[PDB]
Amino acid sequence: AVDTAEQVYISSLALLKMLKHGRAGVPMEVMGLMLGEFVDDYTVRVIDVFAMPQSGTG
Amino acid sequence: LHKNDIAINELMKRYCPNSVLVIIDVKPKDLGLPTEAYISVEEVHDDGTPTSKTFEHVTSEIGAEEAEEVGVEHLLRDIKDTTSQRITNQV
Amino acid sequence: RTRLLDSEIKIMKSEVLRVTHELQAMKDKIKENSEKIKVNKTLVSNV
Amino acid sequence: VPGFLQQSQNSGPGQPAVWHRLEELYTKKLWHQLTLQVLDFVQDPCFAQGDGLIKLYENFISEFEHRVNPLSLVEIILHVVRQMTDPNVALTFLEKTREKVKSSDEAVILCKTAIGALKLNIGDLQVTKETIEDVEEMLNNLPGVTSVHSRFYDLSSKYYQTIGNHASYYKDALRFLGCVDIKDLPVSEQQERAFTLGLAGLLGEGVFNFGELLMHPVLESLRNTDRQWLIDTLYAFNSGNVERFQTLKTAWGQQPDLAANEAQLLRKIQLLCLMEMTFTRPANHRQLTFEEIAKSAKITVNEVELLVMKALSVGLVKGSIDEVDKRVHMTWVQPRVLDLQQIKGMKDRLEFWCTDVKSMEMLVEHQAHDILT
Amino acid sequence: MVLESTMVCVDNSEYMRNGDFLPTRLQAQQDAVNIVCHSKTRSNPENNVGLITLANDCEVLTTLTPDTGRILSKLHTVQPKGKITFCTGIRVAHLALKHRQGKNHKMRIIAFVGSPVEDNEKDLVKLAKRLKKEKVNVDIINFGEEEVNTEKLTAFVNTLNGKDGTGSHLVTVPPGPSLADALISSPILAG
Repeated sequence: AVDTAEQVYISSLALLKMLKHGRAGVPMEVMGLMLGEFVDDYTVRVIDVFAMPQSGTG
Repeated sequence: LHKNDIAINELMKRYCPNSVLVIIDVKPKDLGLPTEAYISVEEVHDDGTPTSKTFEHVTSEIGAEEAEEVGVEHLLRDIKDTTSQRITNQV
Repeated sequence: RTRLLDSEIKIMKSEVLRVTHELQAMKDKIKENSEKIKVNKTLVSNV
Repeated sequence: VPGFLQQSQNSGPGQPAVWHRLEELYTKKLWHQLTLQVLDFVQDPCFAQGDGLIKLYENFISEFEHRVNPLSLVEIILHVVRQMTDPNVALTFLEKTREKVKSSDEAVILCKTAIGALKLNIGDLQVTKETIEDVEEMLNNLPGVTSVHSRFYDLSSKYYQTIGNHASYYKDALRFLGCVDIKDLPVSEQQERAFTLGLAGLLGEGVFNFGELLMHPVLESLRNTDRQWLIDTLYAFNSGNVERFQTLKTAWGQQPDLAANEAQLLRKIQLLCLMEMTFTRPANHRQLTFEEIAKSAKITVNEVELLVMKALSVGLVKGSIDEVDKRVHMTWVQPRVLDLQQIKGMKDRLEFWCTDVKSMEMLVEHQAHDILT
Repeated sequence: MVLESTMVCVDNSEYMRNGDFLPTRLQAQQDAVNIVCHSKTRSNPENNVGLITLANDCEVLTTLTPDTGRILSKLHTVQPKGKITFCTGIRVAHLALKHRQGKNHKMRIIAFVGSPVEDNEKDLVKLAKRLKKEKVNVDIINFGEEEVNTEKLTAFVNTLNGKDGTGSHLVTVPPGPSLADALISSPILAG
């Protein structure tokens, strides 16, 4: 029953990574895997984001 | 500084032909600009002893290559386009 | 024959250089040529 | 070959105090303390007979030892040259030992500086420029040896004595003064070198700030027992004109190579008197009259113009000299070398600047105080 | 097998260049690094044996890694000319062995010394009781030659450890006519 008024504790550095890679990637879309913590239920936290390999994906 | 900086930068000199070490600021309290860069230098003396490599002040400045302030600006929530002169003067 | 040791060192260096060429060529070519084929396979135009 | 030093073992009285040990060194087969035994046969006063015979065993070292740096082999040919007294076979022998004795270290520099050191029997200016230049072609990488830089001074100073740049002895003497900073030989020979250093930097002129590094200790500790007015005439070109007996005592005592360009020396008293007269007075009237120039610079009215156009060619002061009033105008100059009393008493300008531009900053801000806003 | 991160130093200083046993001592130090690295290649594939130098700096060239062949290529032209130091190898090995990933191994050191090395009596006694306080057992080796009545490494052996010690021992080496596998065979037993 995760039905709540939930939250995400982002990390601005990961925001920087996202803008860095999508800003000047291929004209297509990019996708990767998070690195944070399922800290709680009614919120969550994020800290880290790695860059992704360039394998033809979506 | 400490004593190793030179040896460290010269070890890594193989990687970058002009390798840099930067005295980085962990507490922004400066009057002006934070951390600056120091490239390999050959500046021994008029004496001209065996070449010291204490890396000189290789000037630089805060380059914002791209805006990307879609979030960065979205973080400031403090300032405007200061149409401020007095601030500059006192500083 | 003292130069034989240096020659063996240089030959091991040449072997490592051939293996590095093998990496940078074939391993990276997996990715590069695979993307080229994708463009070719997954989906005609004028100069 | 063990029998070689069995027959050449005894080399004097008390010399078997190292030769009864040498007859067990090569049985122990070692080469560190035998490299040091080459250096010790240099250290104990050998009259060049054990090395002049063991040179075939030095060839044998090149044959089957094949690990030790040829430092001691270059040493031993330049110490067999006392038995030899002929370098023309030693040159081909030394480049032979260059190309047949291997190491990972910098060997071309020690080889070509030893060729420069024994080049004095050649009749210079023919091969000096080529291989002496090759030495600094291979000096950029790492001068870690830096006794090769001392021998590089010595070939560069005989290369100064190949005539043509008469104050390159001053920069080359900086290479001597920092080849090894500790002067590693007694005071007398190098204080006569400081004597002739003052002379050979004095009379020739490629340098223009000649009164500069006189404060350096390794030369003034040599000067403290020199003749007691060479110090003072170097001070007459350090301070710069106002020691009349000294800027004339260069014309009184020191005669060789004097009268060719003591007119240029008294040109430099004027070049240095300009920076004197516009530094020692910080104050204005920087449209100075020609009067102090023509009085204390030993120059005339028709030659103050040349006195400052030659300084325009020099390029340390570029005055906009008045010629309706004949006034010698002061613009920007190259100031001094050291005023340690004014490095301490520059507070009347520095702290002056600091607290007064600070106070007037506070005053501008204090009159525009409550528009802080 | 016994759990340790046995650290090997290369004796690449000025006194490993003569021709007294073999015509080289690089064979002695180099085949000793060979036998210890193949022992930690066969012994357990989770160790970390790369290299450390004593000549004038502590240059960690490659990773303190399970494999060995890159380091065995670096032993070729090991460059034995420099300043030997018995104090810096153990200390940078202590911090490098506090930079370990697979927390499976303790701290062991072999320090190839071919010289009357430069280390104070206060320096050796402080290093040795810091390795008492920091739980390290070192297998102390002399290659090349050391000056007779050795003072530094033997007293490091003396005051090195306790409370399960049994690592600190030293073989002294003479500069005689012998061979290089008999100059690693005398320290292969008891480092």
